[PDB]
Amino acid sequence: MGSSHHHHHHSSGLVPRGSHMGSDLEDMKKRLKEIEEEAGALREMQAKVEKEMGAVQDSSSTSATQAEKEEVDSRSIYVGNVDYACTPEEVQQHFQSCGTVNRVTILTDKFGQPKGFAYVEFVEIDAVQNALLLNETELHGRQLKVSAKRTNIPG
Repeated sequence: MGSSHHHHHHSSGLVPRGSHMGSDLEDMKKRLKEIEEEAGALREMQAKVEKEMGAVQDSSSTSATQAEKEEVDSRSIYVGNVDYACTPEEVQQHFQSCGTVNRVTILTDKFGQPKGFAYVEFVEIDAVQNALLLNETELHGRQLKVSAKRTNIPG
């Protein structure tokens, strides 16, 4: 109730963001930082947003791994039953034919399960949509299982 009569709003077709980036963090002992770091404190540099907004590809790039990641982690696919002699590159570039890949993590099983377990993620939904649709068929001469990695709570 409340609404009078639902209508229709034609959506505009945007262009895909074909880009691959991301900084990796290595866990180790902290050192004496001599250089400045990206720490926003009480400073009148808030007006610098006009320039920083255009440098978000370098400066506010880590913000994507926190905010945009919420889309990327839910726009990924899980690859199981992979070839024991498979490589991450051949996997991510193979599925790239259906959807672009921004990041991919592979893990070698040593419990007796098929190694090559990996998952690719991207920002564009259209990319993963084609991936989850057409993926598992033949990889390295083996057949794997690909499922949508739609991470979320059980509700």
